[PDB]
Amino acid sequence: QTREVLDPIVASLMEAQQIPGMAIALVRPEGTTISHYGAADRETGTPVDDDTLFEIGSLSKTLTATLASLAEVEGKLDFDAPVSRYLPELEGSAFDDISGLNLGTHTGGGLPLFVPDEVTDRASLMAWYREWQPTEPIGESRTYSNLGIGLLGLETAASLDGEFVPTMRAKVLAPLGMQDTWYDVPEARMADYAMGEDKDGQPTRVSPGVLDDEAYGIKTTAADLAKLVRANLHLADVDAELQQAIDATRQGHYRVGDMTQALIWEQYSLPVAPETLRAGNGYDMILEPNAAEALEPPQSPRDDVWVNKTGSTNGFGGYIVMLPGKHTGLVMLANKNYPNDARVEAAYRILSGLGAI
Repeated sequence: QTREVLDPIVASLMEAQQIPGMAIALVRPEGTTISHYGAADRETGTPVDDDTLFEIGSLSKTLTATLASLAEVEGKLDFDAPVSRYLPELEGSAFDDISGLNLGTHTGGGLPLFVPDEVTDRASLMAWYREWQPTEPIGESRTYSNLGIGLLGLETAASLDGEFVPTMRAKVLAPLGMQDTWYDVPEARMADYAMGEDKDGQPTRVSPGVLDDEAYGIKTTAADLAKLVRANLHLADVDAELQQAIDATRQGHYRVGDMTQALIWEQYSLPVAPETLRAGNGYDMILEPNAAEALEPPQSPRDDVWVNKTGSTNGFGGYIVMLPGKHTGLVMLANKNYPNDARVEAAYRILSGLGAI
């Protein structure tokens, strides 16, 4: 059926990229198909199954974005407001002039990609935010940042008078039915925690770091992710306020060349050539600052677009594509950090093989 298009491509991908295991989820209007390939851990050879848990890296940011969007829908968070309104420990800093919307679109004034070594806890972090000097015109330039979305995670928790992880579980994960989604994987499920493989073939797992939960910390199953995707595609039964929150994550906020930056989500209009997608998910977009044009009346969720997000850790590589107009989406989790190029090619072949493009 569906699985005839998918199995040869995945096989080819895993062989070409030396991927121990993958878990894939295809979301269609007539149902969601889950598929498991290879081993959860190369050394032991344990198969990937329904319960297998994957690091999703920066894919976590879609969750963070969603919870931010819900606090907005509940009228507890204004995206246009200075971030210091909700984190008064940052009054007087650059964040009097930087908004939650900026942070959610990586247009917060040049905020760097990584958390500095100097920063080792909340106090030292807030301190650093207070000290930091913007290096790019706020709301005009895009630099992919963990400090940025990490801070939006903090701002959101503050505006909801709760702690991040429990709030996330209560307001987003539980209602979406995401019962296998963990920030800290419990001892009981450690057997189901896949082992990573880095690009030198060594086994890796993610270490704790500051802002990990907010920026890259989730471990989960392809099915659970498929619930988030199902909701974006209007294929799930979900609270009205939550469904508004999710939809707003897909609002166009900035034009960045061929890419439109939604709230975390990144999208390309259709039809789209793989090269556009390789470039948009490549070096010039991820690791350089890019001019960004504010879409002033925001722009509603589009039905003629390729929406995606990549995510990685040293040992895992995830990718999510959504076609809102075709009510189709794809989740590809792997326990190997393989190139974004390969992710884009695989996702593309798969989706045209099913005539969603």
